Amino acid sequence: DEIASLLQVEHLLDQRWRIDPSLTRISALMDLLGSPQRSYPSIHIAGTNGKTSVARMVDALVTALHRRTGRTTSPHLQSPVERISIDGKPISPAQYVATYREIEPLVALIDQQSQASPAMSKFEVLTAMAFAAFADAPVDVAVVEVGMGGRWDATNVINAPVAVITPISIDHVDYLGADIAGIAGEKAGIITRAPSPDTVAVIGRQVPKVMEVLLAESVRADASVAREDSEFAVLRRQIAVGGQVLQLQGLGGVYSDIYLPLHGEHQAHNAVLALASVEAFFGAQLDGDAVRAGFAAVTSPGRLERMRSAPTVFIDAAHNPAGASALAQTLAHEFDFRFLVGVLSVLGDKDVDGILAALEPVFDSVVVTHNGSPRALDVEALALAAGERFGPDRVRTAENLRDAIDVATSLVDDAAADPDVAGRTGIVITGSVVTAGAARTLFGRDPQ
Ligand SMILES: Nc1ncnc2c1ncn2[C@@H]1O[C@H](COP(=O)(O)OP(=O)(O)O)[C@@H](O)[C@H]1O
Ligand SMILES: [Co+2]
Ligand SMILES: [Co+2]
Ligand SMILES: [Co+2]
Ligand SMILES: [Co+2]
Ligand SMILES: [Mg+2]
Repeated sequence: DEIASLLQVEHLLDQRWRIDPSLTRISALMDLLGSPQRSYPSIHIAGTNGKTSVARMVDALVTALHRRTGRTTSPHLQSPVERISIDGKPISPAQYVATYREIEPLVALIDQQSQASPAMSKFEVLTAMAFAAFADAPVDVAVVEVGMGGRWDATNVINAPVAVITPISIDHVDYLGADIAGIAGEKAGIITRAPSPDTVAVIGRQVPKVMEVLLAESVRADASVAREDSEFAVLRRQIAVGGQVLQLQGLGGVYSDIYLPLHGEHQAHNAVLALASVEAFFGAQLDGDAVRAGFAAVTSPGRLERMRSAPTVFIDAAHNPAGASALAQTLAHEFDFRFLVGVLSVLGDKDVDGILAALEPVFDSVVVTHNGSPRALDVEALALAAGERFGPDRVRTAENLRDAIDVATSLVDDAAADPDVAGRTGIVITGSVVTAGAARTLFGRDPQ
């Protein structure tokens, strides 16, 4: 019945689905709520890739330093409870429902005042729920991931003392040409002038035109800036059983023998970015044992996460060229597979061709399918896209994800039976958050 109540809430929220760049609705709602989102400090995270992983690393580090955290991330993989976490764990379905019920009369009032002056969007309501729940807990620090962009995102009502910008590239596609400067500018909108110490902008690796824009906006916000490879850096990294071992230069010095239980060079970069952000937040050197303990406790469900071995099955949320490239490089560099089959479903607003082109060098073949989202590309369209990069001989189709996994499985069994192929095989389920999340539920894992 807890689960059932949660389903009732989601059914309503899903009926909501216009933009409000002035942040009028969510600002009004926060006023009615008593401005809960101003009653704790936040670390605020924007960018194209690594936002969620960095958010979870920040949470882990702040928790290892023994402050009580709240964390809001998006999208969710399996259950919307994942979007609001306290003390490093999703809240329960009962708490999620109680949070919605407690703000609902004020949400209804904004919905009505708005339509008498558009309803509030589902993201606006989720964001208000996270902020209310953080004040209900209460937390010492909130870690807040942008839903989309930054400047006009519903989370952008917090004036965060630390703003973090992870690597920026293309993800959502409106045009063939890219306004990388306009893209950078929107995300920079979370770097705000402090009322207090000046805001700190902590910036991961960027292309030059992006960096220029971010530095300009940091100047407009009076923000201090820390940049990867100038103020902090990954110094050394070794692959290790279960992940990797790092030596990081943070803002307060060198931290050594950091074991991070996640695969991928990109996760090393997300780690040092998270470290510099937590250092900035506390004014850092941080206790090195607490930094080692926080990193060791990091999870990032659905980011190159292994569901089993013999055969190995990975799930990965990659849904843009930069992420599919990080995934392909990790599979090639940190493992020794003799045969890999991809199981793929991708949403229609992504750079599908860029995703396939990054994965073609590592997937011996691919099974394309539909992950159940209304926004997913249909199987026939994805099959043709795949065919253009893989050749039709390396492409198969399946009506749904469970079928697609069964197809991949028989391909990997055949490879295993093929003396000059794999007589060290794996299946990689990717292409979307929804694809990764649905697969995670098929493999029976609880939301994290
Ligand atoms: N720094 C990074 N660079 C490139 N790809 C990344 C990075 N961090 C994560 N990824 C890839 O992007 C996917 C989504 O990662 P996540 O940490 O959820 O980012 P976001 O919250 O920005 O969407 C991951 O599965 C992984 O493939
Ligand atoms: Co995310
Ligand atoms: Co669009
Ligand atoms: Co010690
Ligand atoms: Co053979
Ligand atoms: Mg994305």
